Amino acid sequence: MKIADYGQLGEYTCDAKCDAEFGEPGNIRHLEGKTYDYRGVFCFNRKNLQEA
Amino acid sequence: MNFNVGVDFPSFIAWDGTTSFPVKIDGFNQFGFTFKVIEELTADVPFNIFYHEASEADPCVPGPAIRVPDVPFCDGVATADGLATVVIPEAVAVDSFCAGSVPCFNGPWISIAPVTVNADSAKVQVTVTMKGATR
Repeated sequence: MKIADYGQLGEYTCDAKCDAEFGEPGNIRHLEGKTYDYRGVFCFNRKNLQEA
Repeated sequence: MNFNVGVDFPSFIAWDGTTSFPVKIDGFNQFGFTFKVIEELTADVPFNIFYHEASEADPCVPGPAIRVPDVPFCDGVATADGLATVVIPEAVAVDSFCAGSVPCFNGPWISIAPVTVNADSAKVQVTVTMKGATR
C-alpha cells in the first residue's frame, strides 16, 4: 500500500453561513512487484575428474 | 469638557449623489452603513454593493469593483440572483434615517453605488461608520 496524499477538508468561513463546504479527499493506491530467476549449468568428464 | 467620539467611531463618505468613494475597512473589525434622503423621491432607488481587492502594482490602492455575494440566514430565502442589494423605499421621509450592513467582510475595501444614475439617485447620501481599530 502507498498513501499518495491526504487532501484538505476544513476552511475558514464566515459566522453567518450556517452551512459548511466539502473538501477534497485523500488518495490511496495499491502497488506490486515481482521476483527474478538466476540459472546456469556446467559439465564435466568422469575420467578426467577422477584422475586429476 | 471634550467628549470626542471621532477617535473611537470614525465616519467616511461612501456616496454623495455624484461620486462613489471606496472606503477602507482593513483596520477595523465592525462597520455599518447609514442612509439619508434630502428631498422627496419619485420611486424606490436600489443600490449595488461592491468590494475591491488590493492592487498588484501597489499594496495600498483599491482594485476593480467586485460584486458582494449573498448570505442566506437560517429561516429565510436567498436573493433572486445570489447577490446582495439594498433598496430604499418610497415611503421614507426627509426627516428620517436608515441603517444597514452586510454580514461578512470579503475584500479589505468596500463601496456602494446606485444601480442607475438619474435624478432620484442624486437625492440620497450614504455614509460608512466604523466601530474600532485593531492595529
